[PDB]
Amino acid sequence: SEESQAFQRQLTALIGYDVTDVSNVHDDELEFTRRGLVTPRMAEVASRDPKLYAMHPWVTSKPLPEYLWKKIANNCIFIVIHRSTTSQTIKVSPDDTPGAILQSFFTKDFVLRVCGRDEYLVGETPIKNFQWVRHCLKNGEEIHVVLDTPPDPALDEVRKEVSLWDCDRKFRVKIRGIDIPVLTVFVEANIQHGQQVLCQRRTSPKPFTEEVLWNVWLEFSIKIKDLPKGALLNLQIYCGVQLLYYVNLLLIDHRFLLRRGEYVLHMWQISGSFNADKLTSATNPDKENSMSISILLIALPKHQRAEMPNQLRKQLEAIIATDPLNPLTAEDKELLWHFRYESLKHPKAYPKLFSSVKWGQQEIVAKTYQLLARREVWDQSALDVGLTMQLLDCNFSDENVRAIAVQKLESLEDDDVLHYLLQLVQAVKFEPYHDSALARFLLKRGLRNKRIGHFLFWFLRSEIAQSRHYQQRFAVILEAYLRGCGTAMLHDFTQQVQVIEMLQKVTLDIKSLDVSSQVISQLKQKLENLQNLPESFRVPYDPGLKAGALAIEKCKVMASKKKPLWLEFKCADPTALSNETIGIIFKHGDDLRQDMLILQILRIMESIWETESLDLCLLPYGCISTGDKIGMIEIVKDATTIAKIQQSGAFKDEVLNHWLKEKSPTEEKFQAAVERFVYSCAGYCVATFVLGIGDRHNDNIMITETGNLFHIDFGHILGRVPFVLTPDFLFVMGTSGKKTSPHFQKFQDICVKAYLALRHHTNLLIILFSMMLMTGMPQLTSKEDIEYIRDALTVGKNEEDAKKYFLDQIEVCRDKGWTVQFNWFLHL
Amino acid sequence: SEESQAFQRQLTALIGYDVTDVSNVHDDELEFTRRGLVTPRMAEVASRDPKLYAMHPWVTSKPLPEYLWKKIANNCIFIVIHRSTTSQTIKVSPDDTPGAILQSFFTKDFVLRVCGRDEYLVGETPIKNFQWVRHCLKNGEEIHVVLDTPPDPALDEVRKEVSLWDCDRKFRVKIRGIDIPVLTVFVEANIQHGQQVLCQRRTSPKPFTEEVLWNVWLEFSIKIKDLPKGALLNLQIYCGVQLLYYVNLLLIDHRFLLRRGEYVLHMWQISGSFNADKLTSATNPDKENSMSISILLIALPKHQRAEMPNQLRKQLEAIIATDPLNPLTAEDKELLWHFRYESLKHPKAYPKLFSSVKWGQQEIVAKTYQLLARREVWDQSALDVGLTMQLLDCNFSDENVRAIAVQKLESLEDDDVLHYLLQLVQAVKFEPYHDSALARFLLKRGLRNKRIGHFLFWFLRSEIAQSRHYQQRFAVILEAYLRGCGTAMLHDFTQQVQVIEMLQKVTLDIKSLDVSSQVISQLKQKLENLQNLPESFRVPYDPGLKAGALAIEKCKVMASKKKPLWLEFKCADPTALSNETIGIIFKHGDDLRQDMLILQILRIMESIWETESLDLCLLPYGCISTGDKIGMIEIVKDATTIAKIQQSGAFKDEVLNHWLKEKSPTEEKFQAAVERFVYSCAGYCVATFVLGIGDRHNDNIMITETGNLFHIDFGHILGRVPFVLTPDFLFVMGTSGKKTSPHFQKFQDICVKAYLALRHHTNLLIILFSMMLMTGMPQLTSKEDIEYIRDALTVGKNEEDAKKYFLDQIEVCRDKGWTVQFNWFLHL
Ligand SMILES: COc1ncc(-c2ccc3nccc(-c4ccnnc4)c3c2)cc1NS(=O)(=O)c1ccc(F)cc1F
Ligand SMILES: COc1ncc(-c2ccc3nccc(-c4ccnnc4)c3c2)cc1NS(=O)(=O)c1ccc(F)cc1F
Repeated sequence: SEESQAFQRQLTALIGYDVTDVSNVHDDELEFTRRGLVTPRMAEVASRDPKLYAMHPWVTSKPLPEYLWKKIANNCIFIVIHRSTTSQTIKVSPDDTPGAILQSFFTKDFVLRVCGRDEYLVGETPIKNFQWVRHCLKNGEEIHVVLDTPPDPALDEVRKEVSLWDCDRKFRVKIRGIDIPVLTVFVEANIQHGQQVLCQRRTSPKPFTEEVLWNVWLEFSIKIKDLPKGALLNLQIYCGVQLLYYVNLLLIDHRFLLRRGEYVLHMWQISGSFNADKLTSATNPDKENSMSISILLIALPKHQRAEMPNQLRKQLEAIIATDPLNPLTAEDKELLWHFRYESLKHPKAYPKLFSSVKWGQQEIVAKTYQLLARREVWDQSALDVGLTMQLLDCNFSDENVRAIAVQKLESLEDDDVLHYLLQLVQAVKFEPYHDSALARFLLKRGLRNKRIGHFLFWFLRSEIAQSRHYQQRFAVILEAYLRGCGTAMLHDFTQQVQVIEMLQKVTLDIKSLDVSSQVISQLKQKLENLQNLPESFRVPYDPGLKAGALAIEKCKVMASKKKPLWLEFKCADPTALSNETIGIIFKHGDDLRQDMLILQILRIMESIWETESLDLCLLPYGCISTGDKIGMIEIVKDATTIAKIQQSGAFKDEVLNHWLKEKSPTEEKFQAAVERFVYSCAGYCVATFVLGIGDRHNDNIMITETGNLFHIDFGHILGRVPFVLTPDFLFVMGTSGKKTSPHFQKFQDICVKAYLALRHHTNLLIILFSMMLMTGMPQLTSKEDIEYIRDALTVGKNEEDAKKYFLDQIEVCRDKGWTVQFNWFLHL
Repeated sequence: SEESQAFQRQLTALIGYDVTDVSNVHDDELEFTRRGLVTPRMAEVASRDPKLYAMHPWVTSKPLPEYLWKKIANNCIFIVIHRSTTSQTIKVSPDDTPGAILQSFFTKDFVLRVCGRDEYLVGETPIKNFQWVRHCLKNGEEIHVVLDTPPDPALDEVRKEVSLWDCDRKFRVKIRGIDIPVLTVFVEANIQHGQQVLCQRRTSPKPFTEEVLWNVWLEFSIKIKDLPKGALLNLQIYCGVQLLYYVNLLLIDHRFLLRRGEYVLHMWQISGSFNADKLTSATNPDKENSMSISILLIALPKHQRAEMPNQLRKQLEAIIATDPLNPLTAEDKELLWHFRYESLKHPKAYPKLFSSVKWGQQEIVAKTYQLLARREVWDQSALDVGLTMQLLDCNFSDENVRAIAVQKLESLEDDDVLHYLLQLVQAVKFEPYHDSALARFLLKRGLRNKRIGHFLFWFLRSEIAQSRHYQQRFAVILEAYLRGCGTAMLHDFTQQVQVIEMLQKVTLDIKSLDVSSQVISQLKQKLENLQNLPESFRVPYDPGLKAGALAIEKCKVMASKKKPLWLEFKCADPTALSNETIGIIFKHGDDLRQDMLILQILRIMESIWETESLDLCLLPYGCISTGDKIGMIEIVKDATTIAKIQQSGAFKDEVLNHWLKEKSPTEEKFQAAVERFVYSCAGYCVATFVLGIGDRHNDNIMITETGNLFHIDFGHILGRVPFVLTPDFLFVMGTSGKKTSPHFQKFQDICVKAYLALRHHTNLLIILFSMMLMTGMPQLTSKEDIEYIRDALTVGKNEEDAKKYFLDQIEVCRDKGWTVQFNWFLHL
């Protein structure tokens, strides 16, 4: 067709990559996946509710936090409904539905929409179970909604559309040669399966030149029939010993066919590390410069007790109780496997049990499938996200194992998927094949809910624009989502990408030119030209918010070396309750993906703290990676850095407390800010400690006028003191040197409650941390790196040792005063 | 009948107890056993060869020892056949049969009989495989046989002849009271099974008087259906804590009936010890004085894999490799039981595996029987006597387990049964029931071979006359044997018992009267009266030898406090090659049973040494226990004590070497005596060390004129230096203080070869030692007692540490010289 052309081109433009381009594939897997994904797409689209999809209510089934209760006077919540010019304040009960609310208003068709936002309070859900309502309560804000007409669902219209088990020969592969357009070397051939090296063979070392031939058959010890679905041929080049290049080939393809024939693979260049890029089946796109290797190489079929000696059960339980990062000895595996049927009665033994499987033996793999067939304890088990995540990491290449993980994820409510979306999108990198159950799950949940969909779009598009290793795979999944999300979101994404693309250019043109008066007249000039750009666009980190017109006079070039744009937008929603502008930092030169991850962990940390009636007042500002080393960041209102305050490398102790009094008009407020400070401070001390990012210079720590403390720029320290608890912070709590005070004792108490809380989720955090390092920090992918968090969470320790451990830390910060901040200033 | 009367009375007179007397039984088990034993008796009698039974060839299938080879010149052995007055020396080949020999003699009906002995060289056996022939060779004696006529087999004529598994109630027993014709006390009720206490209940303590009543029901935790065949109700009385009396009752009888009703049991008096008397089901016969207990109390039915984790197989093998006296932890048992089918592939795991059985659970016991049903590795296994003995000790009460032990014993040749007869007879004490497979086995093997039979008679009769705990059981078995052994042996036993009974009296009458001239005229007088006594009788420790007339002039009263008779007899066989008299010590006042055991171990030690081409020249003189604290001992010819030599408490170093020169007429002989001394010395050092009986006073060590050293009186030290290696012994080897010599180096070498040899039979010796202490040393029955031999045999050590261990010992003896012998003299 012709309209399909100017539509596939639109898709490409949103995606940022051409899913038709076949200049870099050695098979048809990507294409097959495009087709395969049609069914799940159409299934979800066809069975989605029109009205609920249009309005996308943001709700939760969780209980209302205790601290959120202590803010409700006599089971009454006031809801101010605005019609056109007027407004009526109403008594509502937390337990009643919006439907009810409306009928109790007509006494003194339509649907309640949050004022100045694309957020609807609608559906058969208690007003208390709406996130927006919980947000207002938390901040002590007033709940304002307008009486508008339901969005026309027609705007969400979707456009019209020999057996392997018989070959007993040893596997072998011929290494022809290696070529590079521009020391001795050898090629190493590994047959891997989920980080496990099944078998390995090397070549003879040969003088390294622009072309090295071998023409040798490498015969492995593994029989062709013992090859597992998902096994990689891992080709690596060493020089003399150090790894220079690598590349991977799936030995069994997406149709269960053994791999056969001639291959010239373009390899990746290197910069025992656990980097997820090392696993990719994709070949390097840069054919011109890249090193390449030449190799020369039946379908896989499908599958269809004495009481334990007490001491063995003790040993088994001991093992199952260890942490995810706890290494299994061959003795442990032999035991887990020998007693596999007992192990299966424990959902928590699963990650370790399937790590005890000899995937290199077709008979063992078969018995394993027989295990998963007696899947009743697992299927009936209460969803455990940390446990489910462990089955989705780099240590599992089997699609049935990984599939029972995704199966458990289906019970997640939209609110929880949002909590784990980013890390789930990242976990797609550990999938052997492009079309996996995990991928389909992401796709289905994005199509079912606009909010998840919106972030799915930016998480994918973020990876596609800066990950050559995985962009092809991600681009296909993004396409499947764009073809089912609907006409209105398409138009919205189109608008958002256009705006960002325009703001990118300006950022680049301003950069190539400290902050002079000329560079300022050029920022203002370029902005004036652009504004003369969509009349409105959604904010990617806060999609309910629509930004509109620029406030050029408030725009500027910040004073860092990266010359970030500080932008200010008017809210395009007239029904907005304020004139406060939307503040967006636009930054080029950094890979903001790592920040997104840290911030997202912080959000997960807060929910853990909520399940324990705790609110450490963190501030995970919005941060979205939009392209190659560019992105945008939420400007937190009324905020100033701790360094700028002191600046008013000398440091004063009272200066901070002074600054709060100044900004608090009354005493009730100063005291409430001094509380906020104590909570937000403890929140960031505990958080940063766990994530090993506490030792920051105070230039990187900020504070709101209402006393809310919060760290910033988490990529900088990922690119001694356990955390920043400096005198000025302590002074606010009212303490000097060897002393104590009503707040300091409070602060000490919140920490230990925060700390011990997190430790109740050791495994979930260990897995999330491990995965964060393998998919976002190609630099921080060492064994000793990952195992930092085990120490920081005092694994194995009881709550007394742990408590006394953290307190010792808090002391280290005091005994060291300004010593570390002072060094941090010294410019050597 | 009437002839049966004067024949049952004869049996009683041989037995030394009336198997008809029912004045001491609470059931009919003994009687039932008398009847039960008829079949095995008649089976063996009916199927025994007349001629071979009459002549009882003493043969062996073992190879001729290497040292026995080096005594055969050019495959020729000379055999001097005597007819009447003449004699012909003949060339014979070691490999040819006696049948052959005869045909090679008529050239230059009948049967060859050793001169002056009831010993025949007959049958289809190589002349080399006759023990007599091996004896002559060993001693360098000349083989003299006479051509006599075959013994008439007619002389061997034999005279003409609710279910338990349904009762689910807890077992209980009522303790009425305790009575004694002549502090507080209580009764303790144990349900035991093979030294294992299944369940235990006590009474309330009550003031100890001549009659104490309780009238209380003791309810145990064990269900009636879980009671194992062979379980004992073990009633014990404690005073305040110390055990005073005990008695046992089989809870399930010989017909598989549960025990029911009223019992008054007469209990045994005491003198955590492992005494075999404590296990007896017999009641005390001394009704007049003995303490007794009153108690008040359905038939037992009959019965009809993932590879091991390497580490578990390692652990299992580790366990199975330990020694018999090595204690199993509950962890070990749980493992052996969990992996019972693997354990069954190892005959050596058997003792430990059946010690890992919960006999107190009818379901476990049942599975165990299912194990023994897959008895193929065991049944095909090469006979291991030590292993078979472990299944017959105090730790096994189950008749099926114990029965597979006796089954393995059937493959023993007569020569080997003789080696183990004594300890097998003792092991009958560990049998729960009177009619056991072990008992039948003994009976069958005694009836099949006259020599075994002869010793069977004296071993039984020894126990019957000094063991009230087991005499009833033993007396029944003896009766079964006497009714099938034949008319000639009956007459012989009759003769032997008469002689001994006469010699006993004289010993008693002489005792009640140092050595005066009057007591001498009274010994001679009493002997003169007796001789005016069978004209001939067999020597119980050497049955082939027939003693006849006394040599009164050589008779005397030895100079010990026990006033033993030193007797001298003429050999009643005219065809004897000498005029040397038979020398027999007749001793009253000692329990000679312990000696018999030690000596018998020494004999077992020599056979072990033979299987390793070694001959340490021990001298296990004959010693038979004939009655209550009486017995007889072989006088070793041309022998004098080491003390009497020195006496010629001062000690001289050369005196011993001097004594040898004196007695050796030539130099060739002195040198051959100095060799004999070095071997016999090392033999006794190693032996005594292992049995913890080395530290003897030299009054208890003797030497033959041909240099053969040998210890005596082994009951004395069972009633510091590791062994007697005194200067005088070392001088003979040619050494003084810090020195060495051709012999000393030799002696050191033989020891280590002797020692390491025995260690190859650690288990066999440990079991034999353990059993020797539990059936013969009521005094030496402690845990630390039994486990002495583990240390002396350096269990677990390799042959280097062991070798260097023994050498250190040999040194201890030198560094201490006469120090210990000197103290041994000091009369404090
Ligand atoms: C990705 O790294 C970042 N992470 C976070 C932020 C960030 C986020 C939210 C905010 N809300 C309010 C105010 C500010 C603000 C304004 C002016 N001065 N300071 C902070 C603010 C900054 C910026 C960056 N990048 S950055 O702007 O170059 C930069 C880097 C390091 C540094 F210490 C300072 C920086 F300004
Ligand atoms: C059961 O205890 C024994 N074990 C063994 C023998 C025994 C055995 C064989 C023999 N062959 C030849 C010569 C003698 C012999 C003659 C004279 N003097 N000494 C030994 C000899 C002794 C005796 C006893 N009992 S004993 O005769 O009372 C006795 C006890 C301790 C003691 F040192 C001395 C004793 F003479």
